[PDB]
Amino acid sequence: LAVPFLERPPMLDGSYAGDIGFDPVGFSNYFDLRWLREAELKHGRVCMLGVVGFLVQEFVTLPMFSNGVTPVDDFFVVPATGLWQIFFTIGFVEAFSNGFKLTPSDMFADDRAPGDLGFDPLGCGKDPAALARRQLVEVKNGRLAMIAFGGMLHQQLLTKQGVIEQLTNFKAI
Amino acid sequence: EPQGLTAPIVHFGSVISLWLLFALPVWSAAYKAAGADTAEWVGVSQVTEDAPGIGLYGKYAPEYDGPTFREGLEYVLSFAWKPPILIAWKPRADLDRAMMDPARDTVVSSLYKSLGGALDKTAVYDEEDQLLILSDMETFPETELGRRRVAQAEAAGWFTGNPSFGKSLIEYSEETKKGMREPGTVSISAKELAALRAEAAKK
Amino acid sequence: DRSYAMPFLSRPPALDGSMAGDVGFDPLGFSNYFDLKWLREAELKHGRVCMLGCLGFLVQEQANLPLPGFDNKLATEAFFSVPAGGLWQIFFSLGAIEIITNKGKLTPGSMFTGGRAPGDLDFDPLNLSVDETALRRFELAELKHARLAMIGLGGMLHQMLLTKQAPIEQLTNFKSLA
Amino acid sequence: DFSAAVPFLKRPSNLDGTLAGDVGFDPLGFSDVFDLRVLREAELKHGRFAMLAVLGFLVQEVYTFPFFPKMAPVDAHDYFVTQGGGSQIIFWISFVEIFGVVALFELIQGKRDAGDFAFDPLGLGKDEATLARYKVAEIKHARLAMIAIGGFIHQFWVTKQTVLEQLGNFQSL
Amino acid sequence: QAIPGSEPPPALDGTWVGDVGFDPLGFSRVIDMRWLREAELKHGRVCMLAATGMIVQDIALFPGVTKTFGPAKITALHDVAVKQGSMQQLLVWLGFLEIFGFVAIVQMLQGSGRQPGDFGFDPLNCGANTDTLARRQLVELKNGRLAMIATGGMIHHFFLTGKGPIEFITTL
Amino acid sequence: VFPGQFSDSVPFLKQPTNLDGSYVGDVGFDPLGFSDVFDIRVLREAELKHGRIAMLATLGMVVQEAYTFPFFDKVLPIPAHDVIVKSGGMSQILLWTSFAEIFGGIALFQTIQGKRAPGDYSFDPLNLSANDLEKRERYALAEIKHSRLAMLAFSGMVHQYFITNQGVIEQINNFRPINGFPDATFS
Amino acid sequence: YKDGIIQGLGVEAIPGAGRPANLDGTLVGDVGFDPLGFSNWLDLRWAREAEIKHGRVAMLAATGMIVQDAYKFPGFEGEFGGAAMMKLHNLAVEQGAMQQLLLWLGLLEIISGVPAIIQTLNGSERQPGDFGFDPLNCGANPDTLARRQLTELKNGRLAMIAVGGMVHHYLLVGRGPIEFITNIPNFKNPLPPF
Ligand code: CLA
Ligand code: KC2
Ligand SMILES: CC1=C(C#C/C(C)=C/C=C/C(C)=C/C=C/C=C(C)/C=C/C=C(C)/C=C/C2=C(C)CCCC2(C)C)C(C)(C)C[C@H](O)C1
Ligand SMILES: CC1=CCCC(C)(C)[C@H]1/C=C/C(C)=C/C=C/C(C)=C/C=C/C=C(C)/C=C/C=C(C)/C=C/C1=C(C)CCCC1(C)C
Repeated sequence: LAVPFLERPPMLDGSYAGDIGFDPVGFSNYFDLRWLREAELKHGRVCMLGVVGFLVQEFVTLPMFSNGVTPVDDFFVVPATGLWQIFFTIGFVEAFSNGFKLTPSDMFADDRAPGDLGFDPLGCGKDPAALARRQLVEVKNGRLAMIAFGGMLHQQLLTKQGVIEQLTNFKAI
Repeated sequence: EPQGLTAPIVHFGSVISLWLLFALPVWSAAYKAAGADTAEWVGVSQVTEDAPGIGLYGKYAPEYDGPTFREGLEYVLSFAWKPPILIAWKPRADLDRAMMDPARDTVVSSLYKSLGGALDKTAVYDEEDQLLILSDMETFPETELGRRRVAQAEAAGWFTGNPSFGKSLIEYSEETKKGMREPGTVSISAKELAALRAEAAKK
Repeated sequence: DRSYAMPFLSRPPALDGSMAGDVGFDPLGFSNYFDLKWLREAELKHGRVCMLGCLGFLVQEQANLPLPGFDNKLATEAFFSVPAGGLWQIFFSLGAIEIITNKGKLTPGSMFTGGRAPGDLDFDPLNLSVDETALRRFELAELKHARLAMIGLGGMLHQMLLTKQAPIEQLTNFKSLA
Repeated sequence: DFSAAVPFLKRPSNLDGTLAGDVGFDPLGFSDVFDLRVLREAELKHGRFAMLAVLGFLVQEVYTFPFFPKMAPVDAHDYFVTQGGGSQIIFWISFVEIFGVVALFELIQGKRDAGDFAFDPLGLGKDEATLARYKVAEIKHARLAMIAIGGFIHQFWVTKQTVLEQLGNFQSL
Repeated sequence: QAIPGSEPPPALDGTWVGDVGFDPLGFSRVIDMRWLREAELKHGRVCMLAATGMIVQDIALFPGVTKTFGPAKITALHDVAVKQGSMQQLLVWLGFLEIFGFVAIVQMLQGSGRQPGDFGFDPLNCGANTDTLARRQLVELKNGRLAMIATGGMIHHFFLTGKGPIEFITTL
Repeated sequence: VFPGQFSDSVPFLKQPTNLDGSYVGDVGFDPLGFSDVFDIRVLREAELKHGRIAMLATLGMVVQEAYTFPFFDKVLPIPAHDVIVKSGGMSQILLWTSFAEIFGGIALFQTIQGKRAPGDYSFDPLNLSANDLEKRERYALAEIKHSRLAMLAFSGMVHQYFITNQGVIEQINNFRPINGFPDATFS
Repeated sequence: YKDGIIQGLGVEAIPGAGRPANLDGTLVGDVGFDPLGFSNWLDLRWAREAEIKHGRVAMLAATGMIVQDAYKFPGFEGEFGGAAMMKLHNLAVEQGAMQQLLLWLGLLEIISGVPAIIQTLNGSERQPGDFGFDPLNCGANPDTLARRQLTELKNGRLAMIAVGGMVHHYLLVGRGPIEFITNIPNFKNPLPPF
């Protein structure tokens, strides 16, 4: 149990990966656990790619754009047009992968697995035991990556330095 | 230097606000658990029951069923426009000139009787209309000389032509509604009279 | 049958002695022409306001909030020194309190129709007055303090209006009238 | 049945003799017309005012408060009209007699004896015989003082000197 | 039986220390007996300590206290010590003790079982046995009344003459 | 002195109604009857929280005067409060303690439901008194005693600084009476 | 004494005439003398009370006329001088003696005579002229009381006539009663200021 001085949440049976009965604020109750699991997986995946993006943008810059001082400021040096292209591409991807159901009500109409958008092009998730292990690994890495992203974004905003650049040039504020 | 939500002042204000917001339910629940409802948490006072001012019941709340608020305001106004002040210096009741021995009269008593005092014998009323105009009209009998004078005048043309000459408006209204047509005249419809006049002037 | 407070006056018909604080002192006979529940409610409200007012009169001259315009010791002048916007905010907050604590029943013809003791606004955070005898003693004490505080607030306000001096300070610096 | 006091006048019909000081004296016969209880209330109030006034004249002539200025009792009346003490005195008299009006109304209704405010704080009169004797003494003193206070005031008006001062040098004019 | 002409109130019916039937005004008719006896013992003990302290102060002072308080005694001593902070300390700590005194009075009035003036302060087990305890109760009450009157006397003597107890009684 | 049942600590006061004696540190001392108005569980949780905070506070009030970190600056703790408020670190202490108290509030609300012991956060990483039960109540008594002592001691150190304007280590080595009373006249 | 030969039906003044019907010889001093018919339209109680009061006031007045002309109280003779009779009234009005006498006698009359008047007119047992003023128990015997009543009535008539005489003597000559009787000739008269 994650919080020993509190009871186990009623809705956390342990079916999902990474469930250690951690929900003191009780979002498991009064909400849809499938919705929360899909939200957690999407946040984890987005931050998981964002951390790699923050790492890459320091040393690798696409020839079309001009690199900013920080990957946070790389958002501003790129034109506003092209940014909305990314926004609309993400909208299309989130519409087609979700089957054009985009609300807490109509989603999970077929009761698919939360976070299962049917994207396994390399076919890695075949063995069910390995599938469960990879589910645990993915959820734990997403939980780590969301904290890591929320940290490195603010470090870059405050120090105006890259993350590896900050680690090699650590200084007080 | 920081201002607004980033300021530490707003930070400790927020933590105090959260302290109060959580102080409502935690101490409400701690109260509901204890409540001081055990049969020893009673108030104490040095005053015994025999002291004046102590009521018989705790919260009485009597049923009123009395005069309205407007009547109470009128009573408060009557405090001003009719206080029971000059009613004190009013003549006694049970005073009459039947038990009051005249052989005991004094200056004030005699002056009070002379000024219409102790007038309990005034139950009599005048019992006179004092606005009654007499209406006992007398009809003079008609003589034979006069019955011969209404004749020889009705034949001569009098009594006809002006039926409302010597009669008042009320007097002429009393007739022409209960009878008494104009003498020497008959009743005929307008169409019949027109036809008769047309036949009279025929050819 | 004579009233205890006025031994020469007859006891008022509505003041039988069941209600707290009753010594038969209604010479003008207000209880004969007004709802005694309304009269007791008004008496208690006036007395509570005056108890808090006397406390404020004694406190403001010794302690004040560290705010601009909030440093006036003379409370009568402090009413005009404090910004009027805050005073009207106090007025509307107390009006909301009046609305809530009376359940929207404000008129004499509706305040006690739902059933409520006079002065019972459901305020006893210490759960006192569960004992009936203790409740009676506390009611007598509350009424006596209410009347004493009405008289005291009137006196202190008039002395502050006349002598232009705050209380206690006036006691220590007693200046007789010219 | 002639009057005990006036041998040549009939005893007034409303003066049975039960009241204190009822000796049968009423030549003009005000008791024949106006209520006897109200008349006794007025008599007692007048007499009490007059007794207090006579005692006050004596004391003021013999001793004045050091914080008050020194002058004769009669001409101090205008001094306290201007100063405001007299306004206070009549204010408190009016306050007492606001309830005095209610007492008079109850006397009219017959629920109170005349002049009986039940004011016996020291418990001097409790025995009925002593109470009657005290009533007779009170009414006699009330009448005597009612005469005496007017005597004091008019003697001051004509001689321009106070009571004991006039008793000092008896100037006749 | 104190005053032969009058009679004691019904609350004064024996079974109390010092009950000689002396209560002509009738305080026990409107005031609870336990509160009255608690107040009597508190006044008596306070005035006992006050009188003994006044005697000791007028006899011998503490080292170094005259350098600060000067030649001030009784009321002048109080007026100086309130500025000194000694009387502030006494007020704070004695009121802190009187908080527990207050809840003791409350529990007595609501029926805990304690008697008026009983704070359980009996070091060395002095006077805790047999009729000696009752005799000590009577002695304490009478000496408290005596000390009350003596304290009033000393205070008014300093008001009138401006001299301490031991020097007023020797310089008439 | 008179016969009757009373509290063990105060001999003239009865044993409080809700202080049965199951909780550690209970010597029957509740004169004003706070346990009669509010639940004993919530009061014990409040007491333990105050006491632990005051333990850490006294240790800090000693150490900061004894030794200050290479960063920050050499300054007395009471003005160090304002210094760190301006520096921004105290806001972060507030944020993190608030994050802990978010779960602390849910713990308190489950204590009202009677699912956890008051003040029991099950935090014994060194298992000093976890496996043994007899040592647990002894350590609970020691903890509550030190909690009360620490609250008193921190209040004392703060109010000694407020009038002496000296550190705690400074005052126990350079003890000076307040207000210049050694040579004060007409005070 | 009430004998029937000094008053009543027996003796009858202006003899050879008839007594008035109302004058039935019952009251004191009835000698049947009432010309001009005053006893027919006037109440005998009111008339007898008026006669008694006039007689008593005239007795007092005549005694005052006699005494003031012989002896004067100390203090008054310095304020008024030698004035007497009809001058003493005008000086006493300004001095204040007459005003005080008027006030006190008027108060006495208001609180004694008028209530007595109305009681005895309306039929009380109080005889006219009777105030019950009998200190020293004079005339306790009924026969002596009737003698005293007749004597008082006759002396009151005498006093009224004598007072009128003295007033006119002063208005003509200008002297007081004993001075007028010791100065019988009408010559050497002083000024009689009214
Ligand atoms: C226009 C409206 C109005 C009406 C209809 C009345 C009607 C009445 N008023 Mg009133 N009043 C009014 C306006 C009005 N008032 C105003 C505007 C005032 C001034 C604020 C007053 C002040 C007033 C007083 C102070 C009193 C009344 C009283 C009365 C009642 C007298 C009847 C009674 O008891 O017989 C008896 C009435 C008598 C007058 C008999 C007394 C006779 C004595 C011997 C007279 C002696 C003289 C005395 C000094 C007063 C005369 C003053 C004169 C010399 C100037 C009567 C119901 C009296 C009362 O008893 O109310 C219940 C009373 O005491 N009124
Ligand atoms: C989410 C991924 C994504 C998709 C799926 C997507 C699809 C297409 C297609 C359809 C097949 C075409 C034909 C097309 C063409 C152009 N793209 Mg897109 N594009 C994406 C990303 C970006 C970004 C990040 C930027 C960008 C831009 C341009 C410009 C330059 C215009 C110019 O030089 O002004 C042209 C001509 C840049 C921009 O618009 O601003 C300069 C720029 O910043 N694009 N793009
Ligand atoms: C106006 C004014 C003021 C004033 C004033 C005041 C208060 C003036 C008060 C005047 C008063 C009270 C006069 C009273 C006179 C009483 C008399 C004459 C009683 C006589 C009784 C007799 C004769 C009894 C006779 C008798 C009778 C019937 C019964 C028995 C037989 C006999 C004994 C003979 C001031 C001072 C405030 C100043 C202001 O600026 C102006
Ligand atoms: C619960 C738990 C488990 C065990 C550890 C521990 C005991 C510490 C305990 C506590 C964990 C804690 C405190 C976790 C804290 C997580 C936090 C503070 C996460 C915050 C993340 C913040 C994020 C992403 C911000 C994202 C902002 C983004 C993208 C966009 C930025 C911007 C760009 C450049 C484009 C334009 C708009 C804008 C805003 C200028």
